[PDB]
Amino acid sequence: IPQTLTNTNLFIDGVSFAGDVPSLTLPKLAVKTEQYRAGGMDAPVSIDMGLEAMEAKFSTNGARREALNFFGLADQSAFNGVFRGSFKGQKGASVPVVATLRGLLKEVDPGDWKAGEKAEFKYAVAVSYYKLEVDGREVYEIDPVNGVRAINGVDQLAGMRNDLGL
Amino acid sequence: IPQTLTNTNLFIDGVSFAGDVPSLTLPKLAVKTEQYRAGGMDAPVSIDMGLEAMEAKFSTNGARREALNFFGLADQSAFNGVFRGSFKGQKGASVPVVATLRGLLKEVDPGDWKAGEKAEFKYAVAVSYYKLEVDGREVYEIDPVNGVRAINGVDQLAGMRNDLGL
Amino acid sequence: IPQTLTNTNLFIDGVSFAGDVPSLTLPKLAVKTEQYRAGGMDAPVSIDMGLEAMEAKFSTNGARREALNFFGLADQSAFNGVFRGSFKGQKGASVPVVATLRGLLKEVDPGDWKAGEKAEFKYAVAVSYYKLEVDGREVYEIDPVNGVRAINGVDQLAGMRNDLGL
Amino acid sequence: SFFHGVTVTNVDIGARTIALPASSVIGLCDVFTPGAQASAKPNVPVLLTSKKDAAAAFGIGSSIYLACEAIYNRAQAVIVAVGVETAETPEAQASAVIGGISAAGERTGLQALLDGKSRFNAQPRLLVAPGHSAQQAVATAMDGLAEKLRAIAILDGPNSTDEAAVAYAKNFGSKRLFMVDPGVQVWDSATNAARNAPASAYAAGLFAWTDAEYGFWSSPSNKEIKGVTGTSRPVEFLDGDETCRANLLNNANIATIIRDDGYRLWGNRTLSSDSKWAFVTRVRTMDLVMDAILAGHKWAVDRGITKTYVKDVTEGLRAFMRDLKNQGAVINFEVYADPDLNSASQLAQGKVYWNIRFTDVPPAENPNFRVEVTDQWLTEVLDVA
Amino acid sequence: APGHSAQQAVATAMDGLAEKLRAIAILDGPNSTDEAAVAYAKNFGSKRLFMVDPGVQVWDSATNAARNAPASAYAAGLFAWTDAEYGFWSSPSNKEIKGVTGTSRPVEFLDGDETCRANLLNNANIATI
Repeated sequence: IPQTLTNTNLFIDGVSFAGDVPSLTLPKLAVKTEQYRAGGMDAPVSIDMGLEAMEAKFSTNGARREALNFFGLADQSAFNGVFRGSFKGQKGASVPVVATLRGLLKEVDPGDWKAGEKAEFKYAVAVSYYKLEVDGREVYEIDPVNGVRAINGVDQLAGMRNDLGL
Repeated sequence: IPQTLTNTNLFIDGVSFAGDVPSLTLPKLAVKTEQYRAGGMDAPVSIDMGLEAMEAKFSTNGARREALNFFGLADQSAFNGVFRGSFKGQKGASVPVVATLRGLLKEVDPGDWKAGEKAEFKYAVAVSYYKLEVDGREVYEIDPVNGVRAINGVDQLAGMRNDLGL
Repeated sequence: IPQTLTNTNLFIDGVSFAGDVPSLTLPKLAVKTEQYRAGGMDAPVSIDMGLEAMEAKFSTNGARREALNFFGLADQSAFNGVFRGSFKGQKGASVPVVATLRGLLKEVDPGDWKAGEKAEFKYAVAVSYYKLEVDGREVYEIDPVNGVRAINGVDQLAGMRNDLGL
Repeated sequence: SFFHGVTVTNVDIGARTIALPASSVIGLCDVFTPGAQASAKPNVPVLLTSKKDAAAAFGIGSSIYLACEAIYNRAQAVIVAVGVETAETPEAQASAVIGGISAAGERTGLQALLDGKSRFNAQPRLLVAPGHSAQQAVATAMDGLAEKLRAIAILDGPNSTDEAAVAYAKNFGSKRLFMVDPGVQVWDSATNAARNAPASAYAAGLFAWTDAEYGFWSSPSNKEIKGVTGTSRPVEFLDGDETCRANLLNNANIATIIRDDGYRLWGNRTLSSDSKWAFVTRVRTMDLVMDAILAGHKWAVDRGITKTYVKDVTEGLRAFMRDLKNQGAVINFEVYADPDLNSASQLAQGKVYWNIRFTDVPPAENPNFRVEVTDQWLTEVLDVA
Repeated sequence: APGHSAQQAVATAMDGLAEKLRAIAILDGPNSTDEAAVAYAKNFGSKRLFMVDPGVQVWDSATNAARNAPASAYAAGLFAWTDAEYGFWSSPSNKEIKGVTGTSRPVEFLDGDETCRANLLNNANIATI
């Protein structure tokens, strides 16, 4: 049932960037693993050790102001932004995929201005909070400063929250 | 007798992904070796030291839900999934190659959403259990947490199982 | 609202390089982060630890003198220069983006003279001071030897300036 | 009123009993008197998690409460109690405990225990009826129910003598039935004198604890019955076959309680005509293994049969089964989808079959210490050296 | 038709309508006992009719006490959810009735044929909870 991504749009603070954003990138949600090899067994197995540093990145190719004006902002996690993306599907009805991500803008990379090529600024928000929804349905909600890694409702850290006494 | 792979399909939990899965990848079954050079001989030789960390990876290019909803799931080795692949063969009769692999989903990488390119999510299950069959015949069965590396029936760890007293 | 960069010009000391400068590059403004993982939480978060070494680079492909004659100049931060760049915009009115950057010229790299190819010198000013403006409006002003990282007016180090007693 | 401070309240609270929390639930059926405090309509299966609930639900001086304490003292487990209002005659009492459909409203007596699941998810794995068990009638009811349940039914035979107990055990041979003869004798602090309990309560309690801190597949044979003191009849036990009272009762398929002041249980054997199901370990394993399978293959009992349905299930089985092997529960196994049965007809009618042949942990019993006092190592020492 | 369904009259009307519609008509038989439910089910045999016997018992927060519902409402609701997140062609057999607590009569269910109350009602063509 071919889905595929058709169109994409990017918000920062309500301000639509319907225009300059030729690339989005959601934070690669990865676990920490640590290949556990130990007594009684050959071949490791790997363990949930918590997630990796979620970093997301978009790249407007316009001097956009509304994006540049969050860089190094004293209040880390002030930059909010929402990465919407419509997946078409061969049978018409498009699936809205939307990923709000309150984080810290971190860095800004304007590449080689060449007087004949889309300048293309770049950005890389060090994501703090991150909720990825599909068809208006929570699939992920990863909150580090709180411990709320919750796959579609069920909170997989509800058991460690207690043992830590949070 | 040319074989080659024709078509491929991917299961996660019975749910067929007959649709979005332009790439599968079975876990590269590798041993640990350790090039043994020692007294009385020039040139190493290499020793069975146990296997390497089996990791498998598929990559649906649709916001598929049924796949995303296993990431970082508290219960490592809840993600099951079966990687089926039909090898044609010039003489018609296709050889079913199928590789069930109970493992931990580990990580999810949605690449560059570009508003004009198959978004292509990515996945990388840290495989725990893994049984690869050919023509409905067990070729591999690697189980680390148990020590059951069994090439088509015969269990090559049946001898170390005893010495460890498992 | 497509913007994109159209034309570019580069100043060093008032002397316009309206001619040889096929590439400019503003300093990639990046923070230092340090992925903070700590008690009570899985998944890091990242902290404003100050910026990275801002280095800017242009590359005239002419033996230009006015540029070469700043290399290794005893008085680091004597090289001034202004990197102007006009962003067109589909609706005509171009947005002037201009980035003055008092810094130290640092290094000069004349590539492979080939008797049939633009020689292309290269430069890489280790930027000390740096003020990036858009549409005649301060967006950045990063001054290390003073601590004046000021996103459009508001100075994000105004709070650490006091605690340090500067 | 709402006092705002820190109330120092002088009150007698006699020593936390302490008890490792267990999981295996217990279907308790005893007698009591529905008073003002004992809030529990006679034939209504209530759920209990602690002695406080037992008290509030049953007269502190009720047979129900006594059994509840006998269980808790060993392990903090989930109990499903049914207060059979005290009848008069032994016949009326036995009938009222066995129950039945009788009152069109609900299933009375022991049959109320079948409401345990769907009420509180507490499907009794261990059936117990304190005292009400000498009566062959109640025991037969316990057996039938126990079958319609797959639950080890713990009987207590005639407390008096051993000849009666043996004669009584010969009346059964039903796999599930597991008897405990010597009626425990515990020192009731209340009346300040040696009470006399029926033993079945303490056996079930320790059964639960054994399921937890050892495994549901480990026998309770040699485990210590917490609480209690002596029995109502000193049980002999020595070595060398003989007429050792213990050896006798554990050759009529009965468990006893041996060692100082009711130290521990004794007997993995169970009332069964069939030698294969001689060990409670065998029965309990064969039952609870499947409980774990079903509670896990819930998804498999509906759903449009696909091409991969057979495989989804045969692998899902190999997952739970394998895990059990890892944690000791079994020793190897073998699951597949019995071909000589799986057909188009059966599949159209929903049905489908699989085999799950496996081996269970043989409980080490009867270690035979053979010993010879020789004079071999004599010269090796003493002489000169 | 919640409650109004024990009455053989209303059920007959539901069946006729259900036919003139091609719609699964969800009945709730006599909540009391099982003998009545079975006897009641034997009165039908109409394809569309799909009965649910055990009257659900849900804790009404308003009065702060165990209410007593007719069950048909919860069955229909879950029927809809099953049509969506599973398919209109997937049975609601094993699906979880959201909300609610116990029933008005503990339903037994075990394995091995037997007189398992569930097996009984699901051999008189009735759905239980």
